[PDB]
Amino acid sequence: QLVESGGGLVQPGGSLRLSSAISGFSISSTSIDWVRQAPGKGLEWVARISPSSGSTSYADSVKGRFTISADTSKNTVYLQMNSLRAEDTAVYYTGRPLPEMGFFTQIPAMVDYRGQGTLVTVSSGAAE
Amino acid sequence: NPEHYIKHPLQNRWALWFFKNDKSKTWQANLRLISKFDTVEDFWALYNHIQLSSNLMPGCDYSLFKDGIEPMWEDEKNKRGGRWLITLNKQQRRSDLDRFWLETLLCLIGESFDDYSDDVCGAVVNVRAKGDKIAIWTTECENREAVTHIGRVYKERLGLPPKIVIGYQSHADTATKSGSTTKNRFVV
Repeated sequence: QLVESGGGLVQPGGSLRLSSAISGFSISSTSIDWVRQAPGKGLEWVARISPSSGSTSYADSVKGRFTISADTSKNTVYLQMNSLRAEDTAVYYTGRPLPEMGFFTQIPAMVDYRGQGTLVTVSSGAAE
Repeated sequence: NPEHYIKHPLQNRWALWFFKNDKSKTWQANLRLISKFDTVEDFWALYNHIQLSSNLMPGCDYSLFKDGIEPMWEDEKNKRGGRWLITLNKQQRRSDLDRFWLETLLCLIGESFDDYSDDVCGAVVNVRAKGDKIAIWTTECENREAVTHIGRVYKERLGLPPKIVIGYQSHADTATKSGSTTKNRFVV
């Protein structure tokens, strides 16, 4: 099981921290991706962490603004989300990626175990 | 005659890559260019120096890509493209994996697909516990004529009978829509 939380409505420039509490496998063992889907848009890889060594990579769209991190004591990965914009509006979920030759990054559909996700909405509107 | 001392140049220059899926590490650290070659002689020196696919540890891949095409689906020459999948069970690790991979290497460097050899970007062998795969990568899923010709000739070169069906799967579909559950655009 992967269960994510921390979402909801944020004003542009605001800040959020998502959490994914993971059970079924250790996270020091494998690698964990944040993935997101804006409505109408397709899956987008956000960020990857290998907790065992703490190496991270980010999609270009989020570099400098978002920070992926983990706690093997809690078996949970986080995504600090600073300087949020309207375009960050998406369902954000975690997955274990299955990278292979030719399929390293931007492989958001290439995941076995999958979270349900948490909706993040970035808007300065006053309507639904 | 110069045939005595001249190397025999290949139509294309090729890059041989290796990848070990160490989930603890970064993919750039896990990926290695072994070398590039543009002759028959340089191909055999390289092939004879490396492990057979059947002797690799599970989670290991080889790739051969045309020089200038990155072993990445996002590459300009791959991202509108896809691959013919050959799926091998553990029994075929023993009997087919090595001979099928070498057939694939020589179909690429020998340009065995006639006019449509220009659609070929490279090939990949995956050594996994749950089963091994060989794939030929082509540049464009829409080139139905080139893709099905490459498929037919590959099948003939491998000596697969007509009852045995193989599929071609879009890279974008694989990475972006449906991972393991992605469906065939073509079959042969």
